Amino acid sequence: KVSGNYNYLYRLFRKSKLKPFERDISTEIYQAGNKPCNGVAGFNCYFPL
Amino acid sequence: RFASVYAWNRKRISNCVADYSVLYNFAPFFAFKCYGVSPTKLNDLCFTN
Ligand SMILES: *[C@@H]1O[C@H](CO)[C@@H](O)[C@H](O)[C@H]1NC(C)=O
Repeated sequence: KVSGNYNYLYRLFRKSKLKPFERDISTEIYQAGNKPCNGVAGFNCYFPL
Repeated sequence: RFASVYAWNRKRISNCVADYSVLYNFAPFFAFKCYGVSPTKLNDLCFTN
């Protein structure tokens, strides 16, 4: 797309390794750090996709 | 003595230990948009310069 093809996404954040032939469809928040993010998705909490 | 946008001073850093954790205690970091490289993994990926 000349403007942008925002139809593909890929994960950067995972808790651990991914064993072969399985999927991780998950719209969650990656809770890094000490702050208990409750869906705020603020600092140190980034959207994995 | 932070420089302006028009004239920036480039620092060639080729000998140190890039601990990107002390920067977390520098500011609340309102603007922390990062590119393809994952912010949570920077110590594992070594950079030429
Ligand atoms: C896989 O199972 C683990 C443990 O039950 C769970 O924490 C994780 O969210 C699951 N992931 C998916 C994609 O089902």
